[PDB]
Amino acid sequence: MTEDEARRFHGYFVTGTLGYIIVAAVAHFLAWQWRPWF
Amino acid sequence: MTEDEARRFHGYFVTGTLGYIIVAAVAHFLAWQWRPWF
Amino acid sequence: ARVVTRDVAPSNANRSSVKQTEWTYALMISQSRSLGVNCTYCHNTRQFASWKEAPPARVTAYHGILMLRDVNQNYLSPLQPVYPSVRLGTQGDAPKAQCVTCHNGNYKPLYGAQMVKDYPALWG
Amino acid sequence: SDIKAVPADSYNGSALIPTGDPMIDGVGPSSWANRSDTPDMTFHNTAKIVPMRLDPTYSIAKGDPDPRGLPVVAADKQVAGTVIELWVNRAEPQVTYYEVQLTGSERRVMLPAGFVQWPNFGLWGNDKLLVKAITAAQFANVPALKRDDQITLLEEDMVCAYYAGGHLYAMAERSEPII
Amino acid sequence: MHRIWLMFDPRRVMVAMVGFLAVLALVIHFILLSSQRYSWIENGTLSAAQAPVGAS
Amino acid sequence: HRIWLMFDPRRVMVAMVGFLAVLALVIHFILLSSQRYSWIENGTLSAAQAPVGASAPAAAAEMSPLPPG
Amino acid sequence: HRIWLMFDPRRVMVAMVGFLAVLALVIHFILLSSQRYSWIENGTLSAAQAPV
Amino acid sequence: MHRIWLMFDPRRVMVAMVGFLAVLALVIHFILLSSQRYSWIENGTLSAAQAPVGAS
Amino acid sequence: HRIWLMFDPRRVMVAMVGFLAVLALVIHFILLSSQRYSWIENGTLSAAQAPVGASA
Amino acid sequence: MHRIWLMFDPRRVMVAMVGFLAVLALVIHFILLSSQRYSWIENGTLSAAQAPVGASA
Amino acid sequence: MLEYQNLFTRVQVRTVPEAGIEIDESTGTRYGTGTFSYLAGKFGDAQIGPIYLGWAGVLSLIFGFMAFEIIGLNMWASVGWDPVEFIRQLPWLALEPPPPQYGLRVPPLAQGGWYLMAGFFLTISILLWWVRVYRRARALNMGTHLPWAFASAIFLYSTFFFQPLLVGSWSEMVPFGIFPHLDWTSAFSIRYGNLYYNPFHALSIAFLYGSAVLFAMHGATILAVARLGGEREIEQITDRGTAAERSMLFWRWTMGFNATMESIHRWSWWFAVLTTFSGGIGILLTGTVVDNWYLWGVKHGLVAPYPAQNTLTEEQQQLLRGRYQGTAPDSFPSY
Amino acid sequence: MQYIDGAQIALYAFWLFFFGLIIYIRREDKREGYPLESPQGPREGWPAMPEKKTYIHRPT
Amino acid sequence: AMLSFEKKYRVRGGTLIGGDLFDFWFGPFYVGFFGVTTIFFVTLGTLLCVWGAAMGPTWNLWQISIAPPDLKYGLGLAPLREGGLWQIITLCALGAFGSWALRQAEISRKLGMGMHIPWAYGGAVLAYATLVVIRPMLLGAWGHGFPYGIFSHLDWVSNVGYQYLHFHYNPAHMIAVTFFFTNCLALAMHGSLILSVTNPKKGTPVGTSETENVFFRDLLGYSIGAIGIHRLGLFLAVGAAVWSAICIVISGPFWTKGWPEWWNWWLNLPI
Ligand SMILES: CCCCCCCCCCCCCC(=O)OC[C@H](COP(=O)(O)OCC(O)COP(=O)(O)OC[C@@H](COC(=O)CCCCCCCCCCCCC)OC(=O)CCCCCCCCCCCCC)OC(=O)CCCCCCCCCCCCC
Ligand SMILES: CCCCCCCCCCCCCC(=O)OC[C@H](COP(=O)(O)OCC(O)COP(=O)(O)OC[C@@H](COC(=O)CCCCCCCCCCCCC)OC(=O)CCCCCCCCCCCCC)OC(=O)CCCCCCCCCCCCC
Ligand code: BCL
Ligand code: BCL
Ligand SMILES: CC[C@H]1c2cc3[nH]c4c(c3C)C(=O)[C@H](C(=O)OC)c4c3nc(cc4[nH]c(cc(n2)[C@@H]1C)c(C(C)=O)c4C)[C@@H](C)[C@@H]3CCC(=O)OC/C=C(\C)CCC[C@H](C)CCC[C@H](C)CCCC(C)C
Ligand SMILES: COC(C)(C)C/C=C/C(C)=C/C=C/C(C=O)=C/C=C/C(C)=C/C=C/C=C(C)/C=C/C=C(\C)CC/C=C(C)/C=C/C=C(\C)C(=O)O
Ligand SMILES: COC(C)(C)C/C=C/C(C)=C/C=C/C(C=O)=C/C=C/C(C)=C/C=C/C=C(C)/C=C/C=C(\C)CC/C=C(C)/C=C/C=C(\C)C(=O)O
Ligand SMILES: COC(C)(C)C/C=C/C(C)=C/C=C/C(C=O)=C/C=C/C(C)=C/C=C/C=C(C)/C=C/C=C(\C)CC/C=C(C)/C=C/C=C(\C)C(=O)O
Ligand SMILES: COC(C)(C)C/C=C/C(C)=C/C=C/C(C=O)=C/C=C/C(C)=C/C=C/C=C(C)/C=C/C=C(\C)CC/C=C(C)/C=C/C=C(\C)C(=O)O
Ligand SMILES: COC(C)(C)C/C=C/C(C)=C/C=C/C(C)=C/C=C/C(C)=C/C=C\C=C(C)\C=C\C=C(C)\C=C\C=C(C)\C=C\CC(C)(C)OC
Ligand code: HEC
Ligand SMILES: [Fe+3]
Repeated sequence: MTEDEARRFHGYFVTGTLGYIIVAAVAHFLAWQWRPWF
Repeated sequence: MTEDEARRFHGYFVTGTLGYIIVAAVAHFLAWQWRPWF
Repeated sequence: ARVVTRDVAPSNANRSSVKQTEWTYALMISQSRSLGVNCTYCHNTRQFASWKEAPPARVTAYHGILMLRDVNQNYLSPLQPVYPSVRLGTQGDAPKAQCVTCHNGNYKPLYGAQMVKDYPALWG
Repeated sequence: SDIKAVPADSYNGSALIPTGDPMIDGVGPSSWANRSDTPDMTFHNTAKIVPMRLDPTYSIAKGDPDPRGLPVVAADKQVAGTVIELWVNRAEPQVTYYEVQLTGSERRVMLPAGFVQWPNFGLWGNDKLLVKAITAAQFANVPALKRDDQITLLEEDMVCAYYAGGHLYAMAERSEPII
Repeated sequence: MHRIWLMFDPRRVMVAMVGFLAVLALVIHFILLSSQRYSWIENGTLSAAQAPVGAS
Repeated sequence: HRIWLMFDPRRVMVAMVGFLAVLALVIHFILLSSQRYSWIENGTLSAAQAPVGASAPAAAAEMSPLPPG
Repeated sequence: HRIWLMFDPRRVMVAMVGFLAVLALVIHFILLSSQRYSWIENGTLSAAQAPV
Repeated sequence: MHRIWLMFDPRRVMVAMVGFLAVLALVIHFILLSSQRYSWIENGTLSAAQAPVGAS
Repeated sequence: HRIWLMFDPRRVMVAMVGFLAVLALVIHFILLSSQRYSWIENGTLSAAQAPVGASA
Repeated sequence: MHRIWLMFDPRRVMVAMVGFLAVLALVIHFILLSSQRYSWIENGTLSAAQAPVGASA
Repeated sequence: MLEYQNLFTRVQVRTVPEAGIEIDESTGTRYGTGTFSYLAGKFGDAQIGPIYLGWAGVLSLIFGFMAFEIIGLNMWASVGWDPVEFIRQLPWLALEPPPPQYGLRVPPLAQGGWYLMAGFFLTISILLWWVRVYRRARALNMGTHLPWAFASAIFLYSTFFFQPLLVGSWSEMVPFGIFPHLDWTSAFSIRYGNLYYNPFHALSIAFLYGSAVLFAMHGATILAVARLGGEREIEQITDRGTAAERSMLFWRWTMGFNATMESIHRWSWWFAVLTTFSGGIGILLTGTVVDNWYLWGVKHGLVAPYPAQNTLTEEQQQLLRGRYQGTAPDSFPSY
Repeated sequence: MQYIDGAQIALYAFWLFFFGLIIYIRREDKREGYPLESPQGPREGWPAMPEKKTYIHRPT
Repeated sequence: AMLSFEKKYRVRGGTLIGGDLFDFWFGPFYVGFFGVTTIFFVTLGTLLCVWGAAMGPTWNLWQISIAPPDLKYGLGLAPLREGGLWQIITLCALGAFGSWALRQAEISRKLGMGMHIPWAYGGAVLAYATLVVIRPMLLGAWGHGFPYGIFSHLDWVSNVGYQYLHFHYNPAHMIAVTFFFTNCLALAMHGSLILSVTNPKKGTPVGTSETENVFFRDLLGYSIGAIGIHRLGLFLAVGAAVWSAICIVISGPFWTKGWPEWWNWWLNLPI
């Protein structure tokens, strides 16, 4: 792995991380409407 | 590891550490608003 | 004090815990030590809940428990307001009796000595 | 008839009686397997069992007797020679063989460490080696090696088999019932 | 930021992260299942006002 | 900084992350077992209704049969 | 400073961090198990209402 | 009297000394903590007159 | 002073400090386990008020 | 598309699936046999109306 | 006198310590250089060599030490922080599970919360250690037999979590304590009607004794042919010598059948694994499928008859009836 | 059903697994010294001797 | 039928009793004088076990029980109905177990082997002899032995264990259990270790002795020897049986009260 290879992997990783967090944010908001925990 | 490599790691480590502590301080502010412990 | 299920399959009829079994185990350890005997004096330990496989003494032992509940509740405990403070416990209750009060570590009290037969005022 | 043994009688399941001297012909407890005629190698393609004189990084741990120059008492209670060099296992550091020079020298033989016992189980004075498997005379018929610095698995089996076979063939009494 | 992948192998980090997330998700789901308020398999049809609440 | 010359960052990061993981799990678990901060069951209560001063070593009965499952 | 020649700083600081972490955990645990300083439940009480 | 540092290694003495002192300090602190008179976590605010005394 | 030629001072010092330290802890712990000399609790009592064992 | 058999050995795969299918079939049959509604060895002659039903709450 | 029994080593060699076969060191490394123990070399190998530490090992140590600290601190608090009582009563001290009435809900911290937290950390530590064992095996290009042998023991360990969850209460869990976990063992056998009549329990007994028998037999066999070179089992497996032949022949003449130098280790592996596997199955079936193993054994013809030791009249049958155990009295009555 | 219960089913599944395992291990036991020599000819018990197994050695 | 390398090993000599009369092989088995003695005791003991089953109420394998005599017979030979049959079977078992050990010594002598196997087997025989000979003699009756039945002898173990109200608190029993548990763990480790080297990751060469020692040093920081593991396995397995014999022989002959009460000595140390 070179520095350019690390750059290319990092772009996919942050997008996959961001997509995971966003979908979890929708799941938490759906659960809040159903049964709020606060 | 060279001295320059240690310098580059230290800058990211310090910024990441302090930023993590600030995020935890905001979480403690939100918890205090909800149910204070003192 | 029963903790053993009378079925092959579990049901809601018995929901005893392991902790309650430990409690019964401690109580029966005390009972065994109060008479100088072991488990097998009253049980076939292959099935603790069986009375047919157990020696007759178990029946006797059960009656002892009942007798204690009649001696402690109706005679020893109500004597609370009569004793001086030095005779009571830290909660201010009257002294109570157990199996070792009569048995003192023997299968029979005083090794089965018979005395009350010569004292008609003592047997009702 | 390539095993040099004959059945006792004509009933099947009967035991074989060796024809010659079973120590050398390799019969019964003196039998050896036809292993490979190549030396065993360590993890780095070097001879596994070598004499100490080929590797001076090996030594004897403190508090352990140096068996070199010590007499070798055989089953006759007669000295059969003197230990002069140790053969060690380099894969797992341990003494594997002792090299014994005979009383009238003129030859050197190997002695596996498994047949070596020390006096008083090695608790009191360790001034000699006990070899209960072989007699002082049969030390001269131990098979030799092709080289003076490495030992192949084929000969390794032969030396061990020869010594182990002498618990039944060293003397006529050892192959007889006690009662 | 991307230089973290030179210090740490992405193959090892990704496998460890997936194992950590899978265990965390199972633990949180199981904790909610074992509780009274969020045992959704049995009482998931109750409204928010009907759901159990811990004692004051 | 010269501390990373003495300690390999690869080795320290794993120990640091593991320590934070254990500490965060310990605190979240302690709060879950308390009466005042058992947020999964009582998170909807206001600050006035939340339990106070409930150390109570024998807060609950120790000996009982299992619930009717 | 000459102590750092006698003792390896790497091993000293690892043993120092480990010792202090255990000590901090032990003290925080003792206070949590006590009645007066069970701050998770008692924290909002004033000093006069704290157990003695 | 400085010659003992040639008989005994100073580095090994300091480690053994610190280890023994740390263990001793913990034992004394915890012996007092478990006593009625010197709990000091529960009863530290009591005056010396109010502190418990063993029975005569 | 000729004992130190027959006996090695280094191991004698270690065995002497080890034995005395263990013996001191045993005596201190035996007294702490008794009633008359449980000084952590009853150390403020006078000699007249200190407990005395059972008599004949 | 048959090139999947060039990535997984047909002989090993079909033995694994035959074994897994047999275990699954036995597990399902034995779970039904242990139930109240589908203990067909004993109550298989009952009509659908007479078959046991779990408690309604 | 007696021959050399190959029980101890009198002459030990010393060389430079084995650093170790080169392995990938990106996520871990070897610590120490390798020392020699004179006492250990008498019995086995003398080298107290370097130990490998990586991600899984460090995380496992952290989690396991957290669990150990929680257990020890709760034990110490249970005696009032007395160090003398802590050492004196250490076998009897415990970290107890939650009360039964809480079911699977979170207990109070002083009444079972610490127990669940310590159990969680111990489980995480055990799983991380399994990962470490797997990585250590595959770093040296070895087969993964030890990881699955360890997984069997982990399965038995995890039945102590799954059975209480299947019956529906954390109170049924094993307390952390030397004498208390034996108390739990006894009470668990009593509660479910004489675990001797659990068939998988008997199977695990059979495999435990079989493990002892197999190790005694294999150890004696290898020590008996160690003078022929039998302790070098890899060589006797890839190139069968006279030691392997003599072992095979001894056991064939004694028993009528034998194993090889390789397959005897398969026997050993499977006996040791089946011990914990059958034990875990037996624990899983208890309290969920069968509630009284003696009555199950009577059902399936396992219980031998004895003459009756007592008989009861009908009024005795009604009177000797008892009550199932309930809650403890929360009041002190005045009579 | 009534007489058949889960413990019995699990026990018999374990019995089948154990018998299969014993067959496999007995097959592995016959990788050295086989086939047997008898006056009547070659002999193999049940299970039959498996195929020849070859190892792999490091290059020199 | 013989193994392909077996013929050259089948030689005379090595027996302790007898000559060429008892120096033959019956099939794969070697028959010595103690082979003949083994068959006599095995046949007599098994036939008397079958007779005991026929005297009892059932032919069910799990429920067959041949029980020892009553305690009132006190080291005598009871009537065969009343437990005397158990005593006869016990003598046959002792003779068969002893003959089996001596037959094993003859076989190892013929093969030029050590005597480890007979002595390792003697640990199991010692435990059995303690259960039915030594402890009953110390207690004064043969009726203290365990019955001969698959599940009947489990009932004896349960009741005897509860004769001391908690058998887990027996100090020798605690040690013996540790020996059994450690032996099983060590056997799993040893079996895995040999198999992992001999059957390595697919496509890689078979490992060496260095691979084992390196692996266990990487995992645990210490690697016992190739001979060390076999010494340890012998010690753990045999020591488990020896500590088992101690644990049962001290219950009754030496300690009669409950085992929890034995720990008074630890609680009453002067410190
Ligand atoms: C709950 C958690 C518990 C606790 C946790 C339990 C977990 C599971 C454990 C299962 C047993 C493991 C035994 C063992 O030795 O493991 C170490 C081995 C290491 O292998 P490796 O490191 O990957 O590589 C080493 C390998 O090269 C050599 O391995 P070794 O020889 O030592 O043993 C592996 C195999 C033997 O290998 C061969 O036979 C291959 C030889 C060449 C091909 C053979 C000819 C072609 C055949 C084609 C048709 C055949 C194709 C398969 O040994 C085994 O796998 C064990 C065999 C004995 C056990 C089974 C006996 C029969 C049982 C059924 C009886 C039914 C009734 C009659 O690791 C493995 O994974 C081995 C491969 C296992 C294959 C079977 C997997 C079954 C999974 C079942 C569940 C799957 C999800 C539903
Ligand atoms: C889990 C899967 C695997 C499960 C299975 C695991 C198996 C493990 C073992 C593997 C091998 C098994 C095969 C085997 O042993 O074969 C031996 C023999 C072939 O032998 P051979 O090679 O031809 O014999 C060589 C050699 O001995 C030649 O000597 P010779 O031919 O002169 O034989 C002389 C012997 C035999 O003469 C006899 O009278 C002995 C008869 C023994 C059987 C009948 C017993 C009842 C009558 C008793 C006699 C009555 C008066 C004549 O003479 C001897 O003295 C030889 C030694 C005998 C034992 C020592 C002396 C004892 C004296 C005291 C006790 C006396 C009896 C109470 O071949 C066969 O017998 C063929 C059949 C093999 C399969 C077994 C069949 C069993 C059927 C009945 C099953 C009953 C189940 C409950
Ligand atoms: C209350 C439950 C019901 C019932 C409900 C069902 C239902 C519903 C189904 C079955 C199925 C099957 N049941 Mg059922 N079954 C009952 C009672 C029985 C009894 C009995 C003693 O009473 C028996 C012996 C069977 C036996 C069977 C098998 C014939 C079959 C599963 C095959 C298999 O192993 O696939 C797993 C096997 C493998 C993975 C490997 C082997 C594959 C081979 C090819 C199987 C051949 C079987 C058959 C001929 C399939 C056609 C193959 C093609 C011709 C190539 N059932 C009761 C009355 N049973 C299933 C089925 O497939 O039926 C056809 C199914 O869907
Ligand atoms: C009165 C008591 C009961 C009884 C109750 C039980 C109960 C209850 C159980 C057993 C079980 C077992 N019993 Mg039983 N048992 C009795 C009588 C006997 C007798 C006898 C002489 O009569 C014998 C020989 C046995 C023997 C056995 C074993 C075969 C079996 C355990 C296997 C094993 O390896 O466990 C030891 C192995 C493990 C626990 C595996 C897991 C180990 C883990 C991975 C270790 C992690 C350690 C960690 C890293 C370090 C410590 C960390 C700190 C804690 C912080 N029992 C009687 C009838 N027995 C078990 C079983 O399987 O039953 C079916 C079981 O649960
Ligand atoms: C085949 C079944 C048998 C089995 C198998 C088995 N066990 C195994 C393995 C295998 C095949 C492994 O590979 C694995 C292993 O690595 O063994 C060396 C393991 C293992 N079996 C273990 C134990 C074990 N096995 C047991 C049983 C058995 N193991 C079965 C009989 C038992 C019993 C009888 O109860 C125990 C206790 C471990 C040695 C090990 C798994 C190690 C593990 O998971 O560790 C996790 C790490 C921690 C919990 C951290 C602990 C931290 C310390 C407690 C604190 C230290 C503080 C201070 C520095 C020192 C304090 C000293 C005091 C603690 C003394
Ligand atoms: C119940 O009470 C208790 C439980 C106790 C309470 C406690 C709660 C606690 C403490 C929670 C902790 C939460 C936590 C910790 O920080 C949570 C942290 C969460 C995080 C960070 C999640 C991150 C997820 C990231 C994902 C999914 C990324 C996926 C990326 C992908 C898929 C990229 C694919 C593309 C590639 C690979 C490119 C190909 C290769 C190419 C091109 C190449 O090579 O070129
Ligand atoms: C009962 O109650 C109880 C529970 C007991 C009470 C509790 C009490 C206790 C004892 C609490 C303890 C608290 C504690 C202890 O000190 C708390 C200490 C906390 C600490 C220190 C937190 C530090 C966090 C640091 C972080 C997150 C850093 C992240 C760094 C990042 C992201 C940068 C890395 C990326 C790089 C470098 C990429 C460039 C690479 C480059 C360029 C390259 O590679 O080249
Ligand atoms: C019921 O209660 C129970 C308990 C049962 C009843 C009990 C009963 C029993 C059995 C009691 C036994 C008591 C006992 C036995 O005799 C007690 C014996 C006590 C003794 C002997 C004590 C001696 C102590 C001496 C010490 C500490 C000396 C230290 C010396 C130092 C520090 C100086 C060294 C420094 C040097 C030299 C530097 C110069 C170096 C130089 C020049 C150089 O480097 O060269
Ligand atoms: C119920 O049972 C119960 C109640 C228990 C009842 C049972 C009771 C029983 C059985 C009692 C038995 C008692 C007993 C048996 O006889 C007791 C026997 C006691 C004896 C023999 C004690 C001997 C002590 C000797 C001493 C202290 C010697 C000191 C020597 C010194 C100091 C000189 C050192 C010189 C050195 C080092 C070098 C100088 C030379 C130099 C330098 C040079 O040479 O240069
Ligand atoms: C000064 O000294 C200090 C205090 C600093 C350190 C000293 C410590 C000492 C002396 C410690 C002593 C420890 C001892 C003696 C421990 C004894 C342990 C024994 C004998 C244990 C035996 C058995 C225990 C078992 C089998 C426990 C099993 C527990 C399990 C499987 C628990 C699982 C729990 C889980 C998975 C929890 C999950 C949490 C959630 C919330 C997800 O579910 C409830
Ligand atoms: C005679 C004095 C006995 C001794 C000795 C032992 N037990 Fe017992 N047992 C006895 C009685 C009278 C009862 C019933 C008491 C009641 O209030 O109902 C019992 C009961 C048990 C049980 C519960 C059985 C059930 O069906 O759940 C158990 C598990 C038990 N006993 C065990 C036990 C143990 C472990 C003993 C020695 C420590 C022991 N028993 C001795 C009478 C007597
Ligand atoms: Fe082996």
